[PDB]
Amino acid sequence: VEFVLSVAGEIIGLGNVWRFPYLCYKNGGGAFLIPYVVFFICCGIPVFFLETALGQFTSEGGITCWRKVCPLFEGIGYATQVIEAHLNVYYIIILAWAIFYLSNCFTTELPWATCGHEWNTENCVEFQKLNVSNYSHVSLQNATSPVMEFWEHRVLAISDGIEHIGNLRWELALCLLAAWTICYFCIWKGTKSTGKVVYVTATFPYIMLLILLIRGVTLPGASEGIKFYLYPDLSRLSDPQVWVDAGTQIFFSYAICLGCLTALGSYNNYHNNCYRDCIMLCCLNSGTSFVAGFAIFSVLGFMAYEQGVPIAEVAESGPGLAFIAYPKAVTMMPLSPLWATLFFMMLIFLGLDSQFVCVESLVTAVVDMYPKVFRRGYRRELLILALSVISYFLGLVMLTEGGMYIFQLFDSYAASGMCLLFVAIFECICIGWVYGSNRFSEDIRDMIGFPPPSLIKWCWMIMTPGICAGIFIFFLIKYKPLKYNNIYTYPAWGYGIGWLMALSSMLCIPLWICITVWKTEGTLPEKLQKLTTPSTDL
Amino acid sequence: EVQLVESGGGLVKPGGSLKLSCAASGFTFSSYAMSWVRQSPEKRLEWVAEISSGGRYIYYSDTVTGRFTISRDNARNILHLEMSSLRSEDTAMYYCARGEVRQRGFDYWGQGTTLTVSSAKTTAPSVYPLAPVCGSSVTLGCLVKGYFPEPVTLTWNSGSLSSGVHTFPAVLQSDLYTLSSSVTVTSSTWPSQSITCNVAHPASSTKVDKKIEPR
Amino acid sequence: ENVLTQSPAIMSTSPGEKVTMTCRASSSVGSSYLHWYQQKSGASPKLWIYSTSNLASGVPARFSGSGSGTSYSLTISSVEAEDAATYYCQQFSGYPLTFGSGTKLEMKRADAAPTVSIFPPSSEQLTSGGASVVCFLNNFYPKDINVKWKIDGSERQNGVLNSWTDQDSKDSTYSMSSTLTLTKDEYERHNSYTCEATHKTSTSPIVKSFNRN
Ligand SMILES: [Cl-]
Repeated sequence: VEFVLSVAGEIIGLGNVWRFPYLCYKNGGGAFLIPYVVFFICCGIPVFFLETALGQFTSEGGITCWRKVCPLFEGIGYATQVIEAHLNVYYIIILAWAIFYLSNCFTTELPWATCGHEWNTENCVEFQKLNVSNYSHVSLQNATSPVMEFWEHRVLAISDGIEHIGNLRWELALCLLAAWTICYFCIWKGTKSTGKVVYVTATFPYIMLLILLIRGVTLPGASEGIKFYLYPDLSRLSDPQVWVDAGTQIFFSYAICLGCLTALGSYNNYHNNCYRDCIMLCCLNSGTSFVAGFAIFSVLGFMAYEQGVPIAEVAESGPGLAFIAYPKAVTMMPLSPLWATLFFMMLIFLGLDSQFVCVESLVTAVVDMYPKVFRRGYRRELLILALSVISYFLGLVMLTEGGMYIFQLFDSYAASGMCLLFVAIFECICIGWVYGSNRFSEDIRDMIGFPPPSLIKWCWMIMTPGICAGIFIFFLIKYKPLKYNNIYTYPAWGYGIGWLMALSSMLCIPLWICITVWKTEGTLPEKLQKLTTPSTDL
Repeated sequence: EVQLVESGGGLVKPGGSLKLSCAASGFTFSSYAMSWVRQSPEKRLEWVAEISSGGRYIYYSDTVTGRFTISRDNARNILHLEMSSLRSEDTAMYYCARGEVRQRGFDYWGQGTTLTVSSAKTTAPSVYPLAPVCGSSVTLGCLVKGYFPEPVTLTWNSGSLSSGVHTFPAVLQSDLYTLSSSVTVTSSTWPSQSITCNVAHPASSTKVDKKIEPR
Repeated sequence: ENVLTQSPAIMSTSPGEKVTMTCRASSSVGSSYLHWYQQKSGASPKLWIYSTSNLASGVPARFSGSGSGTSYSLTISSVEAEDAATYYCQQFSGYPLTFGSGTKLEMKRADAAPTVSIFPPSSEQLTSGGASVVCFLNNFYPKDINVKWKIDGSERQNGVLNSWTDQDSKDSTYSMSSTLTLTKDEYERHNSYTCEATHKTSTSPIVKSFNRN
């Protein structure tokens, strides 16, 4: 079926197989799911339906859509542009790491499976040469699994602080260059979709996830991992970090408030069904994130079983858990390098698809906002090449010895946290109060046939902005500092630059409001009347 | 519970205009869209207009577009349909349907207001009593000849008799209407009981009662 | 203009019998947009089947729609006297909205002879100067019954009125009314007034004559 195959190619992504188990391990195992389902009910469905309906209603780019819907709140589109730019800066480095693993994978003995190399330290141990072995005192002397040492000391060569940026890893630089040039090739030759290439490269991530889950539940000691994954602690629910990360993981994994969802709705015709597509896409995305959660947490439950250390500190708990649990799982497969290279090719494919659609949405939005310059002299591909070069040069700062901390900061503060919370707050406030929920419900009725069931309407009015403003205020008053490996206690200037770029991603709405008020002034009530009124026939 | 009572309608000249009114109650009128569905005298149903729940998404059929306009008023819970350049082709009985969910349809319909377009004139009805022959079940008749327009409500004995009554639809010839009705009575009932025939013509305000003797 | 058609326009079903209507669409329509209505004789239509599968409030479960694409059907397990009406099919996919031609669900039963009753005009009828003699045909089946007026020594074709009553909900029969339109001068020039109709119960048509005397 063409409908089933095309939809399944958009459910899976890196936000389900890499970011969700990271956020479910860093912010407590089972305590992460309680705000996850709450935001899935109250902010995934309503904001997803809102953005899909608005994108299909206006049927154009994602930043002029807000121009023709509500010209006062046009800064929401520019905030999504900044979020997309930050994402395209650091969404490609995961493909660089996955290429680097693919470089080392083609060997009859895996690099991350034995306890002797140029990078392994003295405190390593095989953890497989004997059943009882000689641990529980080597564990007291900080025993380390070989994959945990391999990642830290060869993949990125971690340094003891963000102030200790070491030499640039040249192999990783070549990996990033290869990722950017294959993304540019996908931009030029590869836009012509369908054929025999979609029947293979769409069900392959689900087959690989299914076989990885089937293996992961078979690993001994996975019962403790699943119990840690599911049984929650309320003391771990007391901090606002879990709530913030759950809500913005909901917003990130659904592409909500990124900016490409308004462009996705514009691709569909005016009479496409928003409600059913939104419901099934959101539910299937939550389900596949949940399944990848089972897989990674079962694997690290086995890791904690084979060590003497408990489940809470057995992996990095930074954004490399998918690069630690998954390389551990593929070692237990018979014919391990085959499954390893197929898995890393899966990661390359499902990261490249999202990067391609993100950069395509960004370039089509920036040439729609500048129509008379980039559509007359054959320079759209030149703009794409210049943007790729610029994001490669700005992206290389995270590939150094200490650049992992910079990547962690921008992952937690660019397409996450306060940026997504503020954009969703102002989006839902705009729709439910400025444009009017009755007018938008009438527009949805004209589009798809039936109005929203008024639960989504009340979510737009009082539920979603209320809960997101509550989470924002709760994060702001009970501030908890960010730690990389759960104990780092970042320097003050690192928090300064993180908050600076998080503000710069979300101060573009009040700045645009201020300059729109200043540019066209007719005193306050006439200004708000002429800015509240929508433009043309939309 | 929910009553879609309607008003307006009557006899209008060709090329004239009329303003129909639909009153809605028992539900939130501003939260459901509305439509006007007409029924031809050949019992052929067709959709005429549709207004949205807000009042800015308005669609028309290809046969009445341009000449027909549909209004709304969410405050007093009323609906309107104003027409211009009425010909003899768009005479019908207009319903006030309610359809908001397009997967649900026009779930709640109205009562129906008869609309007649003709160049003819209004004429008062002439109720003619009918005498039986001179059997067992003696029957009585009452025909009305020379009235205009449709409809006329006719009963027997001012609505007290409704069993064994058979009415007939009006027939159009020479721009006039003719209606009749007959009832069945037993041998003991007639002429022992004075049976009379009543008429109710709204367009002429005529109310006459006739009872016949066996001449 | 998705021109919907229905076949047959007229049908008759005995109670407790299988029956299936249809609604053929000119263009392709969605499977969740086509609806079915039911209009009683002399009443507003009500929603009966929406999205060609479900049933509205108060609809008995013996109604069941089916079909998809362009061919759609309405199936009834066992009909009774409570659902003798006319059914239409609508679509909301394309604008403008269209309805079907309408299938009339009729009933049949054992045939009953008409109760022919001739009514001579009253004394006040000749005041206007015309002649209006009326014959009432009541409680007869089926509707395919011809009537002619017999005058003097020949038949009459001009000035014959026709009025068929719709399907009765009491005893499931029709009623026919015929009026001869003539003048008072022509009334005095004639002496035989007979109305007759060929019913299917008797090969000889039932006759009922009267004289001006
Ligand atoms: Cl997710």
